[PDB]
Amino acid sequence: AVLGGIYEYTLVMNKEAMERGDYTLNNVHACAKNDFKIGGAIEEVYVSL
Amino acid sequence: ANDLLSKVKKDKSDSFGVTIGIGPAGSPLLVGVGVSHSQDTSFLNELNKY
Repeated sequence: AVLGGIYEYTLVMNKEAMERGDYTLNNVHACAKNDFKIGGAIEEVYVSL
Repeated sequence: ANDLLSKVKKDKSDSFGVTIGIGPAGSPLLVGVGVSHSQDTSFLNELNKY
């Protein structure tokens, strides 16, 4: 028989990572314009609107 | 660790006006018409979670 003994050691490591990203944008512009003018003159009646 | 965020804003604007002028002459006459309108809308919403 041999007299040696036992000496041991161990180590374990772990790591995890995660990232999430979400972005959105919406922009709508609406513009409407009109111009209407009428003219009437006779001689006697005058019409305008 | 978790993070949640949401911030939204809404804006709306509208305006219109009508003007009418009618007058017969020949006995001069005058008629005036004025119309005005304006509309504004604003919305704000913000959410945050951790």
